[PDB]
Amino acid sequence: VVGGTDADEGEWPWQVSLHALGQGHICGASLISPNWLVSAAHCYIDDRGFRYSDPTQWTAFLGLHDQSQRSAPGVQERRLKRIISHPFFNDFTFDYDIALLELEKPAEYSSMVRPICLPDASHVFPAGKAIWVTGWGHTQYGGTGALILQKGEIRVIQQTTCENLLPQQITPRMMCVGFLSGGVDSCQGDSGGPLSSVEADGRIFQAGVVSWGDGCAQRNKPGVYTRLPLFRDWIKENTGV
Amino acid sequence: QTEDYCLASNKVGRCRGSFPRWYYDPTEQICKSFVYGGCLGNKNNYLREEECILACRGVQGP
Ligand SMILES: N[C@@H](CCC(=O)N[C@@H](CS)C(=O)NCC(=O)O)C(=O)O
Repeated sequence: VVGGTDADEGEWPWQVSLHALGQGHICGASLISPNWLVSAAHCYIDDRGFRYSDPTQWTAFLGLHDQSQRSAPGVQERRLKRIISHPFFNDFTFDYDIALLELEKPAEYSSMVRPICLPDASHVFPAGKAIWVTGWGHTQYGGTGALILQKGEIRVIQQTTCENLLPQQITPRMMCVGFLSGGVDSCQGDSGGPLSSVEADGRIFQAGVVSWGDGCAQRNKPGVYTRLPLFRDWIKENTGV
Repeated sequence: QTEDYCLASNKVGRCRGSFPRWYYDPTEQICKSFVYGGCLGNKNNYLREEECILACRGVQGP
């Protein structure tokens, strides 16, 4: 996260960190039930002689605050049982950039470990609304990750505006969230993490999945996120959640 | 060919994963770490330092 601040301990109990073998943190994910996480499909594609699609290659850290304190009280370590990349995921256009991750063993609910709410297919996160992006990703593009979980407040951008900023590249599956000014945005290491939206009773719903961007926090290049509502049924069909 | 695998400058790309990788820097004849996004990288992109060193051994700017 560029231009964010330190998160308070257990402020985002659905934020998950995914580590690939001998590589450390690669991507974020969100806890959605005792057994399932939502993440980005591009995180789990075989490349350079490593099987990122092989569930055995990953470790998930739930209730993590600081990457240097992975053994702190309440941090839960979990292996993966299966990875479901969306059938329509396109590695050239980044369309349908969403994945489901099955925990080998259920998460134990606590004040640091708690699922995020999922929106119904008909629910709209309205343009202009303030939502949060969280992650251990870079605090500058071409920079370095943060040890302490970062949070940044960004705003939902109209699809037409989004399309015009990034011509021929945005699909109905994608949503621009950020600022035309830049300054606050997700960055490398943030992929697969949830957009958190405070709703009517204060409960937080997942608005999207960190996916891609043209650098980080640049003017007229806001973050591109995978929308959640249109995947509600696909999620249910595959997970029972 | 060494053009692509060794002389190309490192490409982070647009995806926002943090994949620790290695590229060859032909100005210093040394492999250095960078962070790949996950998407549409070029060939100067290696999983391991030793794979980078090996592929690009004896390579100079032309
Ligand atoms: N009391 C329920 C927990 C219900 C729960 O954790 N709700 C979640 C998922 S809808 C939630 O409100 N998370 C978002 C938030 O706390 O704002 C249980 O025993 O499992």
